[PDB]
Amino acid sequence: VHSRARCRKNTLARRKGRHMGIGKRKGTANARMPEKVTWMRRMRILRRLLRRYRESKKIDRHMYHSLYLKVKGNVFKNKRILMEHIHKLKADKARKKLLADQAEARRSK
Amino acid sequence: PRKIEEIKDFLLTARRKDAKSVKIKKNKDNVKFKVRCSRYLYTLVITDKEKAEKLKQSLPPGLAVKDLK
Amino acid sequence: SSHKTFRIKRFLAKKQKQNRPIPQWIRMKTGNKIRYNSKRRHWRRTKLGL
Amino acid sequence: RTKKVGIVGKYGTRYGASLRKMVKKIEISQHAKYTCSFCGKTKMKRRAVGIWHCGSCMKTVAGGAWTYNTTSAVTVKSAIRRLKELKDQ
RNA sequence: UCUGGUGGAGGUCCGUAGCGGUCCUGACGUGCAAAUCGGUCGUCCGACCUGGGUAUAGGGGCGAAAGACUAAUCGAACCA
RNA sequence: ACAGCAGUUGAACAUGGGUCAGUCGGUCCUGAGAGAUGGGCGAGUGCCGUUCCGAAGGGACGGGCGAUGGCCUCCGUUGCCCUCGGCCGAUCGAAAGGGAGUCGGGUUCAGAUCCCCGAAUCCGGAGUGGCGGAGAUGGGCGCCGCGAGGCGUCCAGUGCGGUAACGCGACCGAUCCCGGAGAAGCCGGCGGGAGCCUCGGGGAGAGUUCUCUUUUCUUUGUGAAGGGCAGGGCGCCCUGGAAUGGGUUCGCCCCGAGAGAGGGGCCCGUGCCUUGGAAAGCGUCGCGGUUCCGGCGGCGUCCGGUGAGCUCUCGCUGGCCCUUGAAAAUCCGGGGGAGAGGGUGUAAAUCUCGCGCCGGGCCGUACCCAUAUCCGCAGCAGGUCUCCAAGGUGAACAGCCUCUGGCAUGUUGGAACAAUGUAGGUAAGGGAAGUCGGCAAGCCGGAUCCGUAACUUCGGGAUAAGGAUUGGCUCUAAGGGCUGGGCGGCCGGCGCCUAGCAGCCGACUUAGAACUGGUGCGGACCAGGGGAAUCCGACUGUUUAAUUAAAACAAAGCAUC
Ligand SMILES: [Zn+2]
Repeated sequence: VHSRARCRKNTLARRKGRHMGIGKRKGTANARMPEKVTWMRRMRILRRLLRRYRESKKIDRHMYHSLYLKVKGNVFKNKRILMEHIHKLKADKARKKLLADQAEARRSK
Repeated sequence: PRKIEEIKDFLLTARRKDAKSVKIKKNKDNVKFKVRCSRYLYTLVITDKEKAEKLKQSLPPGLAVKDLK
Repeated sequence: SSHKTFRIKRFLAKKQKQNRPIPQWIRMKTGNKIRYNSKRRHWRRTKLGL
Repeated sequence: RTKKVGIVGKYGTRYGASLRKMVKKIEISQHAKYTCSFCGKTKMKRRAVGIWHCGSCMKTVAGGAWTYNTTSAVTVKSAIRRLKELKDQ
């Protein structure tokens, strides 16, 4: 017999965060988790989200292209931050039409 | 091995002078009629038992028949 | 090696067949002087001319 | 990233400063992509010494060792045109 | 011009396999061994390591050069 | 007898036995090179030479002119004459280069992709056509036939479809010509597929049960060759005309020489299903005969999830090079159109389509492949080219422990534990006072967070130097994927997902905090002491195999002839 019961018990604790402190790390942060894979995974998430927003007409081509290059320029840390920024832009664009319609109404009055 | 999907084609293959034997196998879901020729073993898969018994009666005479029981 | 030529195999066949002990009745022949095969060859001790 | 070493930062300290400076100019020109005079696209790379290829129109041109056009080539081409025109007219 | 990313260059660094062989002037020194053993060491993408096949033969060859190597033989091998 | 003790043992000795191929190699091709003839040289055995000082073809579409044999109206075989024709030269050279075609199951004391069973496949031959299918069987003028459908005459027919990319089962054709494949470096980064590992369940068997554990361990297939479908790729096509430039990758990169969007086409398909196929194999539970029956029988061989995981492989796309990373046999495609076929038969020449018939000779094949089958005088701590490569820890093919498999401690054992030694440790207080000399040993060592000087060729020096943390346990926060949006549908205004909401699924980390231990925690393993200077060589590299690795040699650069 070569049971895996002991290693399975330790893996369960390790998934909770145990045996993974400063005294249990031998490789560098990059050896443990490469910065390139973290970046490449991040781009695939954020580019996929931008593509879905364009397809569902939440943002247009011109908002897609500016946001694409800002994603490449390391502006947004995660999906949640990028979602909030899009919402701020949508509010700003709506407001610019709100005061535009107000100004047109005032001038035509 | 070749799979034949028509009964008419199977009878033509069985009546070839090249054909050597017909092996009938019964499975849980289908019955397979296998004719051994020079180059290929031709298999016909039939999922209806009523048509299966008909094929046994219409098999050409003289050709060896073996039941894989 | 396993890969060998026909000429080499026939050469090894002959050395194999001549590596036998002297027959027992030879000692009984009139005027015999041979007591054992002095040309016996062991594979590990002595190597072939090939 | 660097102050002055540019492309010859791959050599570190391993050769003289002047030798790295001289090869800096040549290595920029030998790895640059030029505009193709035949198709207009900026895809004229270097295959080997003296061989320049365009990856769009698939044209191969004999050029310089590190630059696409040598100054000696331009002068000779202009001189041959003058000599040909004098012969004709 | 500055900043943060991306990128992955290099006869680049640490260091495995491999290649080599510093020091202990350690072991052994009628040895395991007519040159080996241990720890420690150099290098480890390059002028890198390596099998087979080929070419160069003795006043000749080959030599990033030590008169080095050329079948335990080299300031001209071995055989008669 | 030998295997340095023994030996009931052996790679010893003796007696027998053992290597099975069209599809695994050799055999064939050329490579670096080797090597005849012609020629030249040479007293001479001979040597140089490999296209160079040669009349270097012995073959063939086809046509003609004659003999001959036949299933002899006719065709075929054999000589002679025209036509074509560069060998850009014989020949040898690789059991790792190129090179058509075989793989499952069983079987031995020892063979096996080679024997048996089964299922395939390549090449060659078939003349006297092996059978089908294709070519290839239409149209016009009339007449008869109620009309269909037949009679006569005339004219076609070396296939067909798609705008295209190309497709379909064939789809004539010589000398000659063009092209392709064979046929190409190294490094990096991504993606697809498989194998392995992993996780959650369901079976069958086994282990533990002092207490717990619904547990822990094992096992849980579908070869080649066909057919279909995923999936991957594409500088392939059609519509169309883009700036408020857009598309898009981890990186790039792409576009009026035609982007995005839509619709097609091709290649590969080692993946899945299917024929092969469950009849076989494996697991487990039973029943027989007898040494073996591939005995017989029942049940099973199931459903999922993950991933920068490792390995192999297929792709795409880049970097480097004063380095550009074989040749030839062999096979194929195209251009051209010299020719052949038949006059309307149910026909011809022709066919790279489907099936059918026959054959594949010669040589190798056992075993070791190394702390005992090889070389070193030997069962010699030396040397000797490769392939596959599980779990845990951890950056790791590191070291340490384990499973599959293997072994018996390396040519002996028993007892004791003296000196000296070889190898491994420890040491109070000093801390190099030893010694030629810190030789030897010791200190440091991982990772995270801070902080880093002189000098400098501005690249570095740099892990400079210096400091802090590191265990266990319990939590917290952040970092993603899929589906959906007003019995079964839907003709519909009647709905509005819009600070992204609901449900479901999922792995790996990072940061912060509390608690806690005799402050112990990179707890073993792995694992840089550092600084200030002088001399030499610039650096990397090389060297006296067996006493000198260095400042010696080389090197880029400079200069000279
Ligand atoms: Zn161009």
